[PDB]
Amino acid sequence: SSAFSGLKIPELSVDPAEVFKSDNPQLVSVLLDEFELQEQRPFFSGLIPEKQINIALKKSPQLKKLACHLLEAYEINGRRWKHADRRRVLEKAIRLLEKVSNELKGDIQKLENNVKESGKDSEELNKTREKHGEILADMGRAYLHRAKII
Amino acid sequence: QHIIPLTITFLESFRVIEWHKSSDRNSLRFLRGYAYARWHRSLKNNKGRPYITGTLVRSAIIRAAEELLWLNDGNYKGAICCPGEFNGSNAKVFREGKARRLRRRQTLTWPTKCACHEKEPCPFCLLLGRYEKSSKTSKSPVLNNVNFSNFNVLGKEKEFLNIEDVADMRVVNRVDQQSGKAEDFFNIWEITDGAWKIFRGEIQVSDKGWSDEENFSKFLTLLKGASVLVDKISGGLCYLTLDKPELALEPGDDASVLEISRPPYWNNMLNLAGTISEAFEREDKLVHLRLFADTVRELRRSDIETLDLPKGHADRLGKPSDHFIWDIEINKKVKLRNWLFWIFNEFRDTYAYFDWRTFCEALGQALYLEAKKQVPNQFSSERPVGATPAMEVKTPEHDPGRAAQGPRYEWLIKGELVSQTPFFFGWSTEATNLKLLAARDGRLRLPLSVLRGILRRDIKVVLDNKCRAELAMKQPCSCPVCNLMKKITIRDSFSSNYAEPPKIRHKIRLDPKSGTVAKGALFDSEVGPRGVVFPFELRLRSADDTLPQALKTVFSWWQQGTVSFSGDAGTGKGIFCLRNLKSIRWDLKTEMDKYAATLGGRKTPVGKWDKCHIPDDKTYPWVKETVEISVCSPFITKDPVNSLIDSAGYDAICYTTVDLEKKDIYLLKGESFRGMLRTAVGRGENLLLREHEDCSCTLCRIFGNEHNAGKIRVEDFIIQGEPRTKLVDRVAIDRFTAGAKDKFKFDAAPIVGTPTNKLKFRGNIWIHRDLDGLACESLKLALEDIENGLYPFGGLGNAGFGWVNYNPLSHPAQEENKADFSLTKKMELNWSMKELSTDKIYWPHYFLPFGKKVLREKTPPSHACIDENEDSELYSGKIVCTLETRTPLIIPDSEFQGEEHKSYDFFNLNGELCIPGSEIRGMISSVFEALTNSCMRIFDEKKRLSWRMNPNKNRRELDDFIPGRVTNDRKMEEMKEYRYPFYDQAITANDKQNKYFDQWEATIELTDESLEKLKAEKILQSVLDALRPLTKKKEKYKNTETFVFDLKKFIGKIDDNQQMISEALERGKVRLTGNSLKQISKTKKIPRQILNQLKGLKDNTYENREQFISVLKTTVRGINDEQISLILDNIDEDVRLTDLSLTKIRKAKVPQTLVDMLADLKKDEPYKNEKEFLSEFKKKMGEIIGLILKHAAKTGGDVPRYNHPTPTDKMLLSLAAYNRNHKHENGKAEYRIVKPKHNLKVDFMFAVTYLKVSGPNKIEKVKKVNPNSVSVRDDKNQEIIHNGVYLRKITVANAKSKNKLRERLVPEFAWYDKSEAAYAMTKRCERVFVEIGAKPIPIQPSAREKFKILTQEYQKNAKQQKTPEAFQTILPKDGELRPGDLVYFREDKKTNTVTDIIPVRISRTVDDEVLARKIPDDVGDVRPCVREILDKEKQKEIADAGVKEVFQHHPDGLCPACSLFGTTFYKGRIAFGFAFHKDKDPELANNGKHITLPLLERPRPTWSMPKKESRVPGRKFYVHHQGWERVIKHSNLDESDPNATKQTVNNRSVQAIKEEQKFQFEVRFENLREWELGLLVYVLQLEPQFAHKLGMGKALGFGSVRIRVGEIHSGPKELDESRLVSSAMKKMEEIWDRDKNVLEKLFRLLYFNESKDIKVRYPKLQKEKEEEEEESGYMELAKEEYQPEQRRNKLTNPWEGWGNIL
RNA sequence: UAUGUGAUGGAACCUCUCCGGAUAAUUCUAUCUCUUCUG
Ligand SMILES: [Zn+2]
Ligand SMILES: [Zn+2]
Ligand SMILES: [Zn+2]
Ligand SMILES: [Zn+2]
Repeated sequence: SSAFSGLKIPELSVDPAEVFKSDNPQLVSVLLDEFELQEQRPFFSGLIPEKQINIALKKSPQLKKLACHLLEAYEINGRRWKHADRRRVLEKAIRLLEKVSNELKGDIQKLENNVKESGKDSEELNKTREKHGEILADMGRAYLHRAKII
Repeated sequence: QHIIPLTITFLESFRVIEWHKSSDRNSLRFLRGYAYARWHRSLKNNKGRPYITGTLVRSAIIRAAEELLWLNDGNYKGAICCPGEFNGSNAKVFREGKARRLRRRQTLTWPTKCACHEKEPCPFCLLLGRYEKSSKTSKSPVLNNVNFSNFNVLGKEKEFLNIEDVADMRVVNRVDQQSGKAEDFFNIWEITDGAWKIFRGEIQVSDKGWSDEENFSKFLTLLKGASVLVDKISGGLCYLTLDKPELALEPGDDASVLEISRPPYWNNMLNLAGTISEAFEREDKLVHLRLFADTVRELRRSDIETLDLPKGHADRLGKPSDHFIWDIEINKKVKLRNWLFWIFNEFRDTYAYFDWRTFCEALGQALYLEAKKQVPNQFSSERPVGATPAMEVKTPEHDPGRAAQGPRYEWLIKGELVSQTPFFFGWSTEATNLKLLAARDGRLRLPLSVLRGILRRDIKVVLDNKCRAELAMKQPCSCPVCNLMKKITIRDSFSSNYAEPPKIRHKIRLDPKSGTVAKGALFDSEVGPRGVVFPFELRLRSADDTLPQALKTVFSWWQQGTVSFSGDAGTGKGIFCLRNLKSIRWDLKTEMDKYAATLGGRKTPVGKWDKCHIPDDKTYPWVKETVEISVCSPFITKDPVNSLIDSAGYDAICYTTVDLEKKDIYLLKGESFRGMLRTAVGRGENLLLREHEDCSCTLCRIFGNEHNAGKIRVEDFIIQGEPRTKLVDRVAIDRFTAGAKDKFKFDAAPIVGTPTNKLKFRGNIWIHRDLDGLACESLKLALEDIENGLYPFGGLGNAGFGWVNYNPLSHPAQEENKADFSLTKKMELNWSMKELSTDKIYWPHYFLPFGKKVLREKTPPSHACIDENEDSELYSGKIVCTLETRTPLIIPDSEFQGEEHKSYDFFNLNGELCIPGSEIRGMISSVFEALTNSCMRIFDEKKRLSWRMNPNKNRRELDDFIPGRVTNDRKMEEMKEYRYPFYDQAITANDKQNKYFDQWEATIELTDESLEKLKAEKILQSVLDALRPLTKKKEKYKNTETFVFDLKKFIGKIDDNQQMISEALERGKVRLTGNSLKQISKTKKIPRQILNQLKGLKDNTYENREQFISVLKTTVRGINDEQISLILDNIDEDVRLTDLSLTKIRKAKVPQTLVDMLADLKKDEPYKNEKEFLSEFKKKMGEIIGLILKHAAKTGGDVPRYNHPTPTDKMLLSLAAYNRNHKHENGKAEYRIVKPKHNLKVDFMFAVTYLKVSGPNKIEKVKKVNPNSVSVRDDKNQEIIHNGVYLRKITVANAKSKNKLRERLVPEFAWYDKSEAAYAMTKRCERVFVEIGAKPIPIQPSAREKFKILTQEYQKNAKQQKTPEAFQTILPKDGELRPGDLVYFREDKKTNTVTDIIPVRISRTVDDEVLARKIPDDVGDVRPCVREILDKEKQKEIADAGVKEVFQHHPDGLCPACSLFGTTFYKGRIAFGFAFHKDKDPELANNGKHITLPLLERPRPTWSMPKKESRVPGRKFYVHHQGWERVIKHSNLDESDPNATKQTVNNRSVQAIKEEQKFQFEVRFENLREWELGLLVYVLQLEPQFAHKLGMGKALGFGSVRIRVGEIHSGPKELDESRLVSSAMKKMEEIWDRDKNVLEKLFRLLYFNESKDIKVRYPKLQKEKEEEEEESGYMELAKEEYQPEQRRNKLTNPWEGWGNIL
């Protein structure tokens, strides 16, 4: 549904392989290391190391799409799921949200020292800080959502 | 007033609360810990010292006085007292607050005696001061009868320091006691320094208090008694001493926050960590950063005084190499070993109180932070539970009341707690994740909180209570547990016999589906040793004459050591024992003086003690059972961090612990046994993959889950006896070129274990008494499975290490064969049975071509399930095998006896010969990909070939001479032009020496019998007549040219008389020729229109010259006639010989011999042109001259041709110019021509001393020839002058007339011998490049990489060929390219760039593509399943992006060989064991004597790959023969015989086993499909016709063995051979698809040859001596039979010889 | 650096869950080396 199309359902955060059909290594790289891979046998596969256009060298723009996709699932289809399912969706979203913020905040200090000799140009800072503030908006929503359940 | 000083002396430690602002003095953090010491903070510097307020001391004195007066019925030596009030009041915690201080305990009562009122207060009321009525009064200026001042540190009244410099912060928790998990925690501060212990204050009494002498005496007596009974203040154990009663700033309450003082030199450590990380990423070894971050702490433990870090593995014979980590270059410092020492020395010099331990700790923390910042995915990280600190306090709402029960007896108990098992007390600070807590001076610490918690847990178990203490409730909790812990005092303890740093333990989490670790599963912790002594002190003050029964029961349990004290009790830690128990009882009602003498033993040690019984008790809730397991194979368990510091240099070393009561102890950690038990239970019950959140299954009950605890404790398993280690070597063998890929020698030190001499393991397992039946049955089943031998101990289990219940010699051998079937017959393989011929010599090895189809699978069978028939049936069992040798076998050991010639013994395990399983595994696997057409499991896909440029070959060479530019961008490069140079000559002197250099020997002469010999050749009589002057000349010649010239002049030169010969020759017809206009169009005189007009009458044959002249004069008109005459120069005119022409020639007074040759050259046919006739005459003259010279003098010296007196030689030899040479800037030289100016390439550089144009300069040596002769003896020297003449024939470059090899005189240098048998050198002239105006050209990046590989190739080849270092040709470079290096550049059109860089004109080509993509395109992908991206230069992009686990692996899955045997990520499903012998010492070949093997050399890849377009031939295989007898006979021979083998350093001496010697071994497998089992059985047991090949010296015929399969133990499951055979046939038909060529070739390579008449050898490069001596020689074979183009054949065809027997 | 008719903080185990695993035959023959002068 105009998404990664690898997760079986937001109710059970699983992906039954078949993610290598996508072309972007970023999509494949992330889907293998925070979701259980289903099946009862090990899965071995890969891509052809000839993919052009590079890999964009960043993770944050990718798993940020997980945050919006997971949060909207609760706000649309979260009432039918059980208590264990409700906690799993929110807890997973918080874990991925803070990782991006940690990377962005660490970039902020190392750049705030650099911007002093760059003619106080905050154009790059504004784009990054807005995303950091946008994550903090999701940070408040996630914790508040779980506090209502408990 | 009167002052009575007080003294508070702490014994071990106390607690402190930090500083708070005045507005924040009523918060939760302050009300909690209100009874602790406070911290000061001044305005000037924000620093202060702790102090004790007087209110705590007043409260303690009041409590002690209350107890004393209750115990004595209100009469303490005449001090009659009344109870008081203890109610009302307006006490406040702080003046600027409303917290209110109120009681919570019950006050004691006594009967009232005497009269007490306001006028005459009683001593108790005088101390209390209840009649002052402080209500509604501030009392700031109001006096006080009794006042308590503050208490400060004695001797440190004015000393500031800081909070972090005096105290340390610990986090302490609370345990649920139902599930052993934390619920609440908070923070504390503690002071353990010995200086900050004594506190001194004073009590001030006003004049009103001192009413008279008796009142003051009573007050002093009561105060003294109360001070005696005071026990604890501010959370510590103390005693109070009362002195004699005789005598006469701001806190900065504004807004300010400051914390996180960090530590000194933290920035320096961070910079060091950054530098180390930068170096590691520079050398791309970031996968060892965590290993280094733990190795630094290992160095912390390992001391600096005797430190010796390891080195390389000593490659070649005796030269150590560089360690992969310890020899990392860092900022032009090659040795990290020296860099670390220098950094530590600098740090020690710069800072004070700095030692090795602190530096290592800080560096380890810095590197850990750097690794976590840069190298992510190196560790696991969700921690939801274990948070929410809780502190609660509640002021009472009612009056607590009063009681009437108080203490009457006091007990003191001493003892010792000794750790019989490693312990762990976690230390965690809110602001190296876990570390063992210890004092600041290094002493290990056992806190009192842990002891009290353990005691209350045990007493609650005894009493069967369910108390949780509910933090702060409205009323005291009561109940016996708290009622007894309200009266127990426990002292803080420290280790007495240990102060060294603790060890480090590691744990991992496996992945059940793959059998390997997870992505980031790696944990570490600090662990204390075993044998540490801790003092024990207990104090019980209660109104009973005997100890409570619960305490006696707990002490009985502790005396047996049946409970755990430390944290990690799951893996059997923290077991302590109580010994030397003593006690004493005091009666405070009648023996007050005896008690007060020693203050309960906390001031003076107690004199007399009484022994306590503590009989026994068996009520404890744990059950102990012993476990014994015998291991029947060498045992290895890796300790990667320890192996990086041991000076032995071993790659893998075992784990060891320490014991304080006694040396290294070898063991298997209890964590490993717990993991094995859990895995066995999960596999048996299929619970290894179920989600374990609120599960309550068997696995979640025996071992617990995240939210619960475990019911089992596993202790360590200690080896009993005196174990010994051994060195075991390993290597990886390439499948294309059989032989080690590179220096992959792998070392290990396993404990030697044999079925006859087993290793015994002893350990304990503790299980709770509340475990249900099913869990116990599962545990028993798992223990039985482990004891049966289903799980090996430690690593390397697939190679036969650590096998349980392995006795292969119990079976009565494997006679014949069972379950035998023929794969060749059922698959209709022709096999080409053929017949062999004795008269040919065959190759020792061939190549097997690759297949077409590789069958891969995405999902192999998993490991987490014992049996799941999802797609097919899975079996598991063992196979019995037997091995015997058809030819002698060589398995060298790791120990040798010698220094120059190393002799070797057979492999053995402490005097018992055996065969390792690695060899069998390797050979079986190789045969497996041979059959199933799998991938190449070991393959050097990362390697580029070089080859060598041929001197001549459509252009042979098109390289230009160029020089590097200045210090600009390295891309630019400028062309140049080359000329001759000096600095390489022989001698410089006058012409006399040059003319005397000749005349060594070989002077040509003329003798009379030459004429007689010529007369037999039917030579012309005129030739003899003309040679008679030559006969009588009596002249000796030395050059061929002068002799030929003299012969021509004396006999007669046709060229001298050419004009009249041409004039007298008959002139005939004239015809047009296209070649005339083709080679006459150079001149512009003739127009193209004239050419077209002449071509119009094409192919016009005229009668004679007259007709052609007339046609030329008539057809061509109206133009100048000079071009008409010039056209006649190249016309084709016929030549005819007539008698009249000969007569006219004779009349011209020409020599008669010319006419004689003319007559002998009579030809009826007319010549095409005069030039043809002249060429024929020249050819005849040359033939006659050669025939004459063939009968020259017989000096036998091959008279040299005229070379030496040439002007070129004179100008080259005269100009030495050894000195006056400069290697910088433009040169100053001139072109000194030898009085002849013809063209370029003929000049020299005179170096000053035309236009005088010069630039640059070069300096290098040249090639060294190989020829055996004695010219001038001499020896090597730095003079580099030539001393020699003659030797060998120089091949001519191009030709003036004819191109042919010809002998010439050449200078040479003396042989280096002063095999040191044929050495020479030819260099005569050197090169220099002059500057030219050429635009710089960018250089491709790959050129420098090619140059580095080329330079490494020269260094390796020079080291291999043993050439002298002084005269190494070509001076290269240390690294990169410098702005000014002079190298030859090669340019093509391309994109106006340079692609390749070479140092001289003739060098190694170096390829452009890697070996990984040289497999033929008509063959399926045979690259390894686990791929490497580095085939291109894009691995850096992937590393930066981090997407490395996705681009790996073939996109289709795993090949059958990698599935069955395992890959790096998967685990193998077949295990090969050790092969033993029935007798300890089997018979040895050669009567037990050592065999001197010949020299063995490395395989050369550039023999099946001659050209750049060559493809990989295939796998390499060895044939069977009987060449070992020749090797044995050549050894054991007398030295005088030249056919013997010498004992050089490159040779080796080994021992071999005779034939028909039997060995037995077993193969264990699990989760195998039936087709895999059938194929494995067939591979192990081939047809009786064939045999295997094992061991060393395969090319010499050593190591033919045969394996017989005896039985298959598939377990309870039923198995039949028909199904196995059918499945194997189906799989083979699916794979090969009715293809037999490769199969027939493979079965031809495996045929066994027993005939003694078949000889296989090597071509033995080059052939010497006369006669034939075989066609031996790699060059001569390449010339005629094999050839480079066809060499991709006759090598893939098995059993093909190269030459016949002479 | 404390306020006097009222201090169970000795009123609280940094605890709990995790096989330092997994891959690899101690082996093995064909060249090495660049400037020669018109032959
Ligand atoms: Zn009184
Ligand atoms: Zn209680
Ligand atoms: Zn479970
Ligand atoms: Zn494979």
